[PDB]
Amino acid sequence: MTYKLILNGKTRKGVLTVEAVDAATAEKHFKQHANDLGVDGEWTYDDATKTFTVTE
Ligand SMILES: [Cl-]
Ligand SMILES: [Cl-]
Ligand SMILES: [Zn+2]
Ligand SMILES: [Zn+2]
Repeated sequence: MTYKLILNGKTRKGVLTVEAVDAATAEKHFKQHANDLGVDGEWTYDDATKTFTVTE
């Protein structure tokens, strides 16, 4: 499925997407992104939209 990441960092904002066999495979992908972009935040997920948000 296609998942989405909303990055609500203080200094760095974005929306990323990735296709993954399951949410966890997708989420590990997106956490690596947030880590490499230096965005650390609280994580939440919305199932209906398949969209994670990282909030700094
Ligand atoms: Cl798919
Ligand atoms: Cl991506
Ligand atoms: Zn898929
Ligand atoms: Zn990616």
